[PDB]
Amino acid sequence: WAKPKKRPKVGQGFHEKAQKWREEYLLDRHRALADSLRAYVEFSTSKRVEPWDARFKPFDRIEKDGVYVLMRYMMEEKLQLCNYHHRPVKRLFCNIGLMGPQITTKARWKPYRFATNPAGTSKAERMYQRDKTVYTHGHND
Amino acid sequence: LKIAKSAFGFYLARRGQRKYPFLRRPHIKNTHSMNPSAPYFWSFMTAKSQMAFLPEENYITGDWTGKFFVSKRQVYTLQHATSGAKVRVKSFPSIFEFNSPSRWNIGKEMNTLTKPRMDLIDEQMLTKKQRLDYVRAGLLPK
Amino acid sequence: TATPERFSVLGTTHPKPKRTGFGRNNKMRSKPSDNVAWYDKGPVEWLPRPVRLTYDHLDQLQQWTMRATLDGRTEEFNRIRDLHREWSQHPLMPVLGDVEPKFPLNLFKQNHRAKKRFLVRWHKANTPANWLWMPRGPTVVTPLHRTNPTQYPENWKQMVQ
Amino acid sequence: NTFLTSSVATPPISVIRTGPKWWADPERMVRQKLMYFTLGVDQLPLRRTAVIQRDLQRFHMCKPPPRVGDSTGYKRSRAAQLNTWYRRIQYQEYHMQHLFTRHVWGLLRVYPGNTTKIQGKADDGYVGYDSVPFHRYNRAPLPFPARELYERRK
Amino acid sequence: ERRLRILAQHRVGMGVLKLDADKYEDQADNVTFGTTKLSELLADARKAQLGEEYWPSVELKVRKPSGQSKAHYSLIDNERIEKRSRELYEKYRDAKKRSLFVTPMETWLEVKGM
Amino acid sequence: VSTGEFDHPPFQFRQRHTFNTTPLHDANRFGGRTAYLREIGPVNIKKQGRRFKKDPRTVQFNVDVWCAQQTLRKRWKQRDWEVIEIPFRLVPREQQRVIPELYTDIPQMTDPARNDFSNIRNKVYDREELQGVLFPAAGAMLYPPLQRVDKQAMTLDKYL
Amino acid sequence: GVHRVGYTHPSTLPVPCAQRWDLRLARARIFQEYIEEKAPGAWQLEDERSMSPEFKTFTGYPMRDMRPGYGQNLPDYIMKKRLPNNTHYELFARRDIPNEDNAMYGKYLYDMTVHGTSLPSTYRMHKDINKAQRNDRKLSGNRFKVLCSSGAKNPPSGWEPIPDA
Amino acid sequence: NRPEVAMHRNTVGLLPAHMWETDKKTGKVKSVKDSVRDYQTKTPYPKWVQL
Amino acid sequence: NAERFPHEYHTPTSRFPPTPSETPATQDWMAYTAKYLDKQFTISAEPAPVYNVNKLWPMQQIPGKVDQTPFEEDQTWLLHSIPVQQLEMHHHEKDLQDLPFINHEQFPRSLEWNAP
RNA sequence: UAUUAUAUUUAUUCAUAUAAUUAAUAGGAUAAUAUUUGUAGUUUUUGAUACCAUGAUAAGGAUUAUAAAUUGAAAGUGUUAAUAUCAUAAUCAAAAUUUAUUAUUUAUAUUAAAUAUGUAUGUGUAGAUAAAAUAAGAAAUUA
Ligand SMILES: [Mg+2]
Ligand SMILES: [Mg+2]
Repeated sequence: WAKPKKRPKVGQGFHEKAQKWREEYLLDRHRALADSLRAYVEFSTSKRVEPWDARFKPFDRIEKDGVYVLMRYMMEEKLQLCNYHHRPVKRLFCNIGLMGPQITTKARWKPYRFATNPAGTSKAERMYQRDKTVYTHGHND
Repeated sequence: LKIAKSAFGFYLARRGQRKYPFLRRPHIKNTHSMNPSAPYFWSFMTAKSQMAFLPEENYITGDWTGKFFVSKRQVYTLQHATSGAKVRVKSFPSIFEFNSPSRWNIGKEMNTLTKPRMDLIDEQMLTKKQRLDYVRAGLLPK
Repeated sequence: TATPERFSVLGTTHPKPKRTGFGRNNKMRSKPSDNVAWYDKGPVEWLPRPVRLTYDHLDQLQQWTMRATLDGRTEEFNRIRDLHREWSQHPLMPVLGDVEPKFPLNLFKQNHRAKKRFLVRWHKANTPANWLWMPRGPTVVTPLHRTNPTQYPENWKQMVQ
Repeated sequence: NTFLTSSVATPPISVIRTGPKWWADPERMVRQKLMYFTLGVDQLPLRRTAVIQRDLQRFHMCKPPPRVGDSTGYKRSRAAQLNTWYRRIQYQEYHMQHLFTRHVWGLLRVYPGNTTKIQGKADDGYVGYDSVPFHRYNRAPLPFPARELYERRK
Repeated sequence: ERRLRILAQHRVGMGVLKLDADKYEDQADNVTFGTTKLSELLADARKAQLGEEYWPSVELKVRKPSGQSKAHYSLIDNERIEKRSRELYEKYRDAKKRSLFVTPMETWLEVKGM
Repeated sequence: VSTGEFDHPPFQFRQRHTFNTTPLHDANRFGGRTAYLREIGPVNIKKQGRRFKKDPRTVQFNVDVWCAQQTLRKRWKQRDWEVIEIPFRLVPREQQRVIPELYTDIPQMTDPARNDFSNIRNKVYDREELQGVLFPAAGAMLYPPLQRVDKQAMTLDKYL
Repeated sequence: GVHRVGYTHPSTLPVPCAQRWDLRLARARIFQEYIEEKAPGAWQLEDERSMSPEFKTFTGYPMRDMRPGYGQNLPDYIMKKRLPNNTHYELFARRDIPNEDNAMYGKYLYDMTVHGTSLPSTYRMHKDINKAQRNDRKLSGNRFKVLCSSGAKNPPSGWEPIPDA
Repeated sequence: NRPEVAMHRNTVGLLPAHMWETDKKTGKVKSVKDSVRDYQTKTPYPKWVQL
Repeated sequence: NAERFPHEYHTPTSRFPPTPSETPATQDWMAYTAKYLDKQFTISAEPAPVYNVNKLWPMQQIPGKVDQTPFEEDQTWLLHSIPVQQLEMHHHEKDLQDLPFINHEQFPRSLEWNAP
């Protein structure tokens, strides 16, 4: 326990600098916000890779049978309306009921960050190639 | 404390890096209060319900002479932009003014429009030792 | 409002440096490490990665084994029998004077990494293909086991007189 | 297999040193035995292991027998020889378990944890959905979605 | 009594009705209050003497229909369904000259397009 | 007497995927719910995290809600029945009594004098025996009557 | 299932009988009870920890309700909540104070009844005695600090301070 | 909509694109127009408020 | 436009899990079958006991209110919009004794003390 | 020399304080009578303060061992009692990182009530360091 040294005085013309810096940090933040809203909505609106992990069942099965039949003829329209976002996709599968208890229990789904890739994604590197200038919390393309 | 930045520098001990129970730290220092989120824009560091009324602090409650700064939990309202009146807030070193009015501010609290910890640093509020330690962390050039 | 052409004080400040390295204190290089597997030695990578055999797998195994028995597929049983015969032979009692090396004292302090780093690097170098204390080969006589396919029960019709 | 992520490999001897806690935990050893038995193969090394370890456990609170000093050091060397024998009897087992488990997983259309060999199927370590975008040890780029070891029908 | 028990729920135990009167700062006022609630609760329970309409219902756990009953679910409308399934077989035989896979939605299932 | 895990593991040095050990918020715990609790990556302490996700009391509370859901769910899958509210007259002789509310008296035996001792609470009635009572309007019985097994009949198990 | 909750009025039954919901409204009038209209039917969750004899923590009553979001903020919480009046907070407010005896009686009162006079605090007495001791040897390391300065600056007509050496 | 429930129901019609300035190549927002000067509204306060 | 954004306007009387809007034939397999699958099906609904059937039980609900029953399927719980506890947690009685570690006690009565 | 074993296992990116006046007593219904309802005499002192101003409790394993038995110590770590003779600096919210002395959540599902953290994917990878023989499971190189 030593007596606390006194803090030096503030600065000369640092009040102006702090005002200006915060001022235009805010002005910048307006466009950063505008842009990230644009990005967020563009992502919600655009298609995604299929959410289910095909390495497990009932998904591994050849695309001409089983769950894929159930999807092509009964669920297709809906699955496309929600753009294969993993949350509504999993919910639709619960509500189709012809799988029923399996969706959470036997079936496996891709992890969050992989399931969020844009449809067409070929290489894994894509997760890291999305824009970092934008504040969407990984909800941006 | 080592350096006294206020009176309390004399009264308080740091106790090293000490753990406090969850969400009670004696001093409320909201470093995160401006922390950009597009999707969470209306739920983060704002009212939990959009049907809540604006706080006390958006209203003139009593007979006033006038104020120096308005509180930082005051929420920015279309009139803040339009009326063209002084809107000040107490930040450090002194005060932050909203000078350049934008509708993009509207509906958020000024907590959220004022960056608490600036990327800007005064070299003149720093000891030569402290300046050294800020060069080590790769903040100040030298 | 109206995003300005220039920012006076905004980009003015000193840029934070990129980190040069990873892991503890951001000082670790990217290089090959002890944890790295070798896929060129035997059926198991070495050192072997953790593996969890589950009752689930045991049931799937049972059903596979059954379905295989009923389709009269004897081949995978034979590969499995072979594998087992090769690697399950009884290891030979070591000669006196033969022991695994310990890590020399008075080299590093007892809490130091070097200790583990030695152990790993030793066991990494002795792969099961280097275990000479277990007798595998064509040369090996195997009293406990059947030699080939022709001696197992699904061949029984040829065993008949 | 549910546990898919990249992992840290421990040297065989430290795994064995866990004794009753893991390596010889009864529960675990029994389902190893189940795997072997179901494949129609004697579990001799498991039984050797179980014998050694059973007895380890029984006397685990006793003090070791009193040592008389010898210039020969025959006693010390015989204790050592016995000890490394047992160590090797158990290495063999540990190997068997990793071996057969990988093989059986190959038959069950199971995908192993990241960076793991399955002899007929994935020669270099199998990987999909790692935290790191390349295969860790090849230093080659990983495809999206996760690579498939098995043909599609189930 | 049944009505008394259902009205005062956890306030009965071991066949003793027990009201804890906490409302006022002084014990006197709490015996006033407590006594009042008691007579008000008796007044309402006593309605069971006005006729059956006030006798509280019994709650039975009634099973779903049994396996034996459920078996008939597969014979419901048996005639109509066989007679119909022959026509559907014609529809199927015909549809299967055109396309490789015939969905129930080409046969008896209705799905509204727009 | 369940073997399942009801307690969230205590925070410690980082666990890694090993023989004998898995990460704390690994996808295999609590049926993959741990997603809700997870901060992925090499988290930079100073700048990043979500505090509640490392807090013992908060985390454990969440886990406890999840366990409660599991139990509730299984108790409801366990029901084959509905509660119907039937007027006192029409109900079977065993319910013509007074039936104390739950946790009010001693767990109660249905009919000690007739040698049935079981919770009246958990006694379930067949929809077919209550038919006349529950669907009086219908005329002809909607459910066909249960067929019962003669326990005096000579059948395969009596060795004839 | 998602269903409409339903109620059969006793006049419509082929035996009149008192419907459990009706009874519930009776019970709500008697002990005046807030009926939460938005209470989700799906959310019945007992608190396993305290309500099952299987856990060492078993109190027999639902200690907490298991609702994640629930907060001191909500009107529902406010309506069933214990006010701080006459709780331990009040007890602290009154009995825990710097000189505990000032809780039992006015110091001046006590002093004047017991001793003939008001007595200074021990600390004050210390500074007093010390001044007397050290005024006896050195003089003029001192200062003159009062509450009200006029009495020294214009002293009364008399008052000729004795010269000192 | 926040991401938890209805995120996929967001429309491009929500974006106030006329408010900002975009770069053709990137598809990104470069600048924001000023909001306040030209801003007309018949409702500074809600319609039912007469002061 | 508030009903268009389901997760945005949560009054502080509102409770999870949200209830889905009702659907006409859904209450049992016979009704459903009659309305959607096979439309000449003679039995329009499975026999309805003339007395009241309480579907949530023991819980009493307001009659005429569209409601949900505790979910049997694990997935139904997991994929619904039920939130996790995030801030500090509150109890209407226990808040007066601050935290578990500050356990405020007005009087030192035996914890087993019994009100007469 | 007898009264009996360190060479095992697991770890290491560690940050948080602010907007000046400490000096005294005073009782009420169901009491045998008090307007004491409404009790009114400025002004001679000086230390715990932002400041020199003694005392006192921490942490820190190294040889009194097994039986009916504890693996935490006195040698002193801000706040405490005789040295005074620059100054009101104290939280009742919503706040400004440089400080040796700190175990964070690492890939199926991820922001609902007090407002609550945007950042560092990089071959489990330098140097150097941390902890443990106690309801657990470790066994042989004293002064
Ligand atoms: Mg001291
Ligand atoms: Mg003060």
